[PDB]
Amino acid sequence: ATLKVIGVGGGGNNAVNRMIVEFIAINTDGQALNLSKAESKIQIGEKLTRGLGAGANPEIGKKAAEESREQIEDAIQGADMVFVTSGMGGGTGTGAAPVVAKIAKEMGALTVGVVTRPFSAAAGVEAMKAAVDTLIVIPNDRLLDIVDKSTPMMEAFKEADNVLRQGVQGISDLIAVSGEVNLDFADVKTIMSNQGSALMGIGVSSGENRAVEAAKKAISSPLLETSIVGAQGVLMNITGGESLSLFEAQEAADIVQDAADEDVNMIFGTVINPELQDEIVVTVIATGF
Repeated sequence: ATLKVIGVGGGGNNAVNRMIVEFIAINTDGQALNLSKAESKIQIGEKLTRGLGAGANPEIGKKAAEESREQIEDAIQGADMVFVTSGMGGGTGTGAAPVVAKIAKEMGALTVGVVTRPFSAAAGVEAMKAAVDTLIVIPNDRLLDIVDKSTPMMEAFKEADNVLRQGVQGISDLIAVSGEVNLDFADVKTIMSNQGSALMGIGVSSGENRAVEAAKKAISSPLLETSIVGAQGVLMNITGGESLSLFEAQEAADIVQDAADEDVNMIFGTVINPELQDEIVVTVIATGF
């Protein structure tokens, strides 16, 4: 399963540098690509921006990516999964990144929008959400977990992709959360569809306490904790390797069931996947707010 991680504009180029599975750096400003450690580098919109001073316009970023679509395709060629981020800070990349997402999706890569940028900015987030399979919000200091935990992460996004295709429990729209994120239930509504939106908490753990640890993590964020209480329904999944016991599975199931309403309809699922080793991953999707 080939994963390709793509940072776009100033913030994504730094994100990718921090992270250095294959990496691609994309920028409308060619100068910044001289500071890139990524093996694959793409200047986008060279003809569009020729002679211009460097700029902050997202629309330029967007039109630059459409001009360069062909070169982006070749670089992404052969990816099963694509992470796209513009990282921190604003610029052309917030315009460019959703196009890069859309391009990958149409090559049939499962496509995750990764948002490290604080918001309630949202101009960009709204557009990324429109363009991607699943959108994940993760804190900037935690960015490394997406590439360290890439295997459990990808199982989480595959589940999120599957819920959305089959409209499970009526879910037409979804945002994933990992780690402790600065959003409350507002900041979220204004950017999400009004019926059948959902929230996916994700947590990943290894070693001694791994099952209870991972379940607590998936519900730990401000967004998940406030929204499990109201939830009309909850989809939970735990995925582990050959070593995942019924004990671990039942224990994690318990922890989630308690946070949820006594009257919630919970779907509970358990997967033994030898691909995971000693890692386990728990996903919690609340819906019906």
